[PDB]
Amino acid sequence: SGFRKMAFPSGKVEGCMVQVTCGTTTLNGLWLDDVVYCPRHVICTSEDMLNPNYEDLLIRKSNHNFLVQAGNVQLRVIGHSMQNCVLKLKVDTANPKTPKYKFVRIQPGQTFSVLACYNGSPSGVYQCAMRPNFTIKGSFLNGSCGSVGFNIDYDCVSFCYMHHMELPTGVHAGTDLEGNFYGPFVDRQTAQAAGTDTTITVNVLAWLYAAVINGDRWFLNRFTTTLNDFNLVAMKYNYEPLTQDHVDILGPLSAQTGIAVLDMCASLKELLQNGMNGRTILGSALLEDEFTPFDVVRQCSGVT
Amino acid sequence: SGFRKMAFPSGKVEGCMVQVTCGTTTLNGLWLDDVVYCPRHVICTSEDMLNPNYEDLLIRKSNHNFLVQAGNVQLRVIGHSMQNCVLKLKVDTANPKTPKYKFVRIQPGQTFSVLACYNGSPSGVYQCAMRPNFTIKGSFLNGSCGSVGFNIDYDCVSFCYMHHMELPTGVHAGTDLEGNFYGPFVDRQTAQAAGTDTTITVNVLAWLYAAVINGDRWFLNRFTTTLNDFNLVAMKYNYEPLTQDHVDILGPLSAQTGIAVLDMCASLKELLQNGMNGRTILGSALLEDEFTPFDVVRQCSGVT
Ligand SMILES: *[C@@H](CC(=O)OCC)[C@H](C[C@@H]1CCNC1=O)NC(=O)[C@H](Cc1ccccc1)NC(=O)[C@@H](Cc1ccc(F)cc1)NC(=O)CCOCC#C
Ligand SMILES: *[C@@H](CC(=O)OCC)[C@H](C[C@@H]1CCNC1=O)NC(=O)[C@H](Cc1ccccc1)NC(=O)[C@@H](Cc1ccc(F)cc1)NC(=O)CCOCC#C
Repeated sequence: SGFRKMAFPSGKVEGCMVQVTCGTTTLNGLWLDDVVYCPRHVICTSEDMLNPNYEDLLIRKSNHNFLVQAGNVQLRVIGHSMQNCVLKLKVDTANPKTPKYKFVRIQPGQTFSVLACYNGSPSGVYQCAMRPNFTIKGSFLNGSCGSVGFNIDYDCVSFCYMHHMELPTGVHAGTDLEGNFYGPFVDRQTAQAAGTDTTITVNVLAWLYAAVINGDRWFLNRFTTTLNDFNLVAMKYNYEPLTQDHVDILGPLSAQTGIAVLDMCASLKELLQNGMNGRTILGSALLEDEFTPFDVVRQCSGVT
Repeated sequence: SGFRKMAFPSGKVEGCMVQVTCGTTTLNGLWLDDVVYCPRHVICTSEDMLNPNYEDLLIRKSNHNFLVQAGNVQLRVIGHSMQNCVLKLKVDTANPKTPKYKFVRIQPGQTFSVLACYNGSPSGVYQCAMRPNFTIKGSFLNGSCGSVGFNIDYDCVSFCYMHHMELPTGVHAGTDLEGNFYGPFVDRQTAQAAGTDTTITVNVLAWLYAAVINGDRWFLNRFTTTLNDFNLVAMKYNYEPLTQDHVDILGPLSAQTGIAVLDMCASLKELLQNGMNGRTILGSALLEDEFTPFDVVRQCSGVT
C-alpha cells in the first residue's frame, strides 16, 4: 500500500534531451531520430520580445548558427524549419536512443510527467496536471525551456508538453510538440493572463478512492446523492461540474472498492461543506486534484 | 519558480533492474557488473515466513533454482551467496549498462528517489524520506520487493535502499545494498513495530525557505530565537531537535533569502503553536518535512 506523487520512469526521455544554442541563447531540445525539436524563441533576443519577427529571424539564421550538443558532444545541423511555435532542426545523426513515441495533445485535467532539464542535462522528474485554465503548476527556472512532459502508454512515450514560459502568477505555459500553445497564450512578451483556475472534481474523487484503498476511510459514511445535487454544491467551491463521463471513468475505482461513485460524491460534498476537521487524508490536509483515475489505478495496481 | 516533489532522473537505475525467480516466487533484482542483488526472502515459502532458516534454504538450492531475466533474455546464474539480508547471484554476463555507482547507508531525515518495479519492469519513480524511526512512507504493492532507492551525485548513482516489507501501520522497511536493515527490523514475519515517528525539523525549515523563495511570506515574523529555546518547543511537538550542523546546512537558503535561520525558527515556533489559521504554504495546509535543504537548493537553483 501507500500513495505517492509518482512520475513515469524518465529513462526513455533522458536519452532524447539535448541543448540547442543560437548566439548567446541556450535552451533544451528533444532529439528524436534525426530531428531536434525546441522552442522557437531560441532565435530571439530581448530586442525581439514584444513583436518577434520569427520568419525574419530564422531566415537570417543558417544551419551553422545552431549549436546542438548531446551530452557535451556536438551534432551538425543540416536543415531547419518552423512549425507553429516549435523549431525543427534536422541533424546529421539519428538518435540511437529514440524510443517508440507519439505526439499527443492532452486534455485539461489530465496529468503527465515532466523531465526538468537545464543545458541539456536532466535535473529531476515530477508529476503535473494540465489545469482547467491551460496552465501547469510546474517547477522551472531560467534555462528550463524545451523541457518536455510525457506519459508512457504501453512501451510508447506520448510526448504532450514543451515548456516555453512562466506567467507572473508563478504558473507555467507551453505547447504540444507540434508547436501549438495550450490555452490562450502566444510566444511574445505581451502581458498574458490565465483565466480563473478551478478544481478538477473527477481527480479529487479519484484521490478519495485512493485513500479508501489505502485504509483512510474516516470520511466515508453510507451517504449518497444525485449528480445534480452534487454539482450545485461543487460550483459553490469552484469545482468543475461533474459529468456522467467523469462518473463512468471512476468506474474501475468504484469496482475495486465497492463504493458507488455518487456515494463518494456525497462524501466529497460533506468535506467541502464541513471541512476536514483537522484531519488528514493520505498525508494531506487539503483535497488533492492532480491524480487522475488512471493515475490511481496505475499505482494502486502496479502497471508497468 | 514553483516547487514540486521532484525525483532524480531514473534512467541509470532502470538499466539495472531485472526479474529474479526462485521456484514460483518472483521479485526484482539489481544487476551491477556480473552480480544481481535482491532480497533473500525470494528463496522462501509460506512455512518459512515465521523463522526462515535462510542459510539452510540457500545452501540447499542450486544455481539452476534461480531464474534471472533482463527483459526477455536469461542471465545464467553461476554462483549464489548471501550478505546479511540480500542474496547475491553471480551471473555469466556483466550488465553493459552498469553505471558509476556506490553503495551508501543514509541517515534518518535524508531523502532519496525510489524506482518502483514489478517483475523487473519499472513502474514509476517518486521521492521518499528515511523517517527518524527508520521506516519510509513509500508506495509498494506485492511484487515490488527488490525495488531500490537512490540518489545521483552528478554521474554516480548512490544506491541506498532495497525494499523488503510493509509494516501493518502502512509504512515500509528495507535494507541498504549491503543487506543490513534500516532500524531494528528483521526479515521474519513476526510482530514488528517502529518506534514513535517524529517530524524532521531541518526539512520543515528548508521547505519554509522554499516557500519564501516562491513568494509566500505571510508566516514570517520579526522575532529571532536561540537554538536552545527553539529546541524546547520542538520537543513539545515531537519535532527532532535542531543541531548547529542543521543550522549551517540551511545556510545556502538563508543566503538566498536574507532571512537568518534563527529568525525562521521563530516563525516555525509560532506556526507550531497556533497553526496556519486557514492559510496555505506552497499549496499545502500542513508543514512538509520530506524536502531536505539540498533538495530545495537543487530546485531553487537548478542543479543537474
Ligand atoms: C525558458 C527560456 C530559456 O530556457 O532560454 C533562455 C536562455 C524560460 C522559462 C522560465 C524562466 C523563469 N520560469 C520559467 O518557467 N522562459 C522565459 O524566460 C520566457 C521567454 C519568453 C517565452 C514566450 C513569450 C515571451 C518570452 N519568458 C518568461 O517566462 C518571462 C516573461 C514572460 C511573462 C508572461 C508571458 F505571458 C510571456 C513571457 N516570465 C516572467 O518573467 C515572470 C516571472 O517569473 C519568471 C522568473 C524568474
Ligand atoms: C515484496 C515481496 C515480493 O515482491 O515477493 C514476490 C512474490 C513485498 C512488499 C509488500 C507487499 C505488501 N506491501 C509491501 O510493501 N514484501 C512482503 O510481502 C513481505 C515478505 C516478507 C519480508 C520480510 C519478512 C517476512 C515476510 N511480507 C510483508 O510485507 C507482510 C508481512 C509482514 C508484516 C510486518 C513485518 F515486520 C514483516 C512482514 N506485510 C503485511 O502483510 C502488512 C501489509 O499488508 C498489505 C498487503 C498485502
